[PDB]
Amino acid sequence: MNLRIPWKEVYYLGYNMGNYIKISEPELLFVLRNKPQIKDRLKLDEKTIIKEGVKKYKNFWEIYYTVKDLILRGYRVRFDGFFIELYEKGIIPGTIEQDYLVYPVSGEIRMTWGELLDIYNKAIARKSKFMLAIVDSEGDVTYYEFRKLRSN
Amino acid sequence: IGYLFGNRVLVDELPLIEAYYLLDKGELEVYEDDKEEFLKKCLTYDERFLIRYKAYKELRDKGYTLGTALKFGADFRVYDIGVIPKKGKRSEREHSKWVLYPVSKDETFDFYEFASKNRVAHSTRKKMLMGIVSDKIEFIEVSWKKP
Repeated sequence: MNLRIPWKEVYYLGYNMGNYIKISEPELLFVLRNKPQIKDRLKLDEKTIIKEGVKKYKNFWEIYYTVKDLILRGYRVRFDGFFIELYEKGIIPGTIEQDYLVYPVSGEIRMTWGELLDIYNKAIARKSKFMLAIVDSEGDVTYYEFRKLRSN
Repeated sequence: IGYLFGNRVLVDELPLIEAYYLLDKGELEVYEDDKEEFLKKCLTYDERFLIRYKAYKELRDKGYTLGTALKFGADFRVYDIGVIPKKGKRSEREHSKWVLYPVSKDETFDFYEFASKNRVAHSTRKKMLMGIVSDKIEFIEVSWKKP
């Protein structure tokens, strides 16, 4: 979605396009829930954004919960459509490279090991560190960093 | 120099995976009464033998030393290159340094399984080591960030 609002007022989520902010539904859910003033200001509905979000991403609640966990821990993040870009404490997204690319999943998701490696290789091709985020049914998150083993 | 008896090979007893390594390397001959013969027997006992062996052979060739990690529910524990299983009163980190799960590239898993594998690694103060096997073998070290 495209919101004509100062970037700082949406927790620096999404992308600053200059004249507006391009922000995803799971990121917007967080700002609507924690800055309710935005609802009337920008005329957006919580339930509507969930509806659009769950048909766009599969995956939606896990992005939401991971975005929420990381902002509430004092980090700055943005969803790039596949990964959550995670930036170190203090800095604003896009200023430098992100510290991590994080992929959010639920426990029930069934995957091939080769498919997990593909996802990890996708972050490596972006020349970035990778972190898996597993989000439980209460919306709590646990994080796992991946490295290739080689001395050599 | 070896004798096959059930799921052990007696030499001077060895698990089938360690006996296969030496037969494949050339410093061991086996015999039932008196190789595709021994492999067929190994796979009769363990369906994941080839998966486990490919990972095992890879690391042991590269200078790593492996021991069982069954008491924790993992396939292998893995000491880094330049080793030295024994050390003194320890204490180069004690069963040290990776818990290894040999796994097929086409095998499926859910993230309950993934979280479980990391939790047991964490419980031993080690580093979960995932070794995907196919034509090639890739080793992925997973660390529990906090976050």
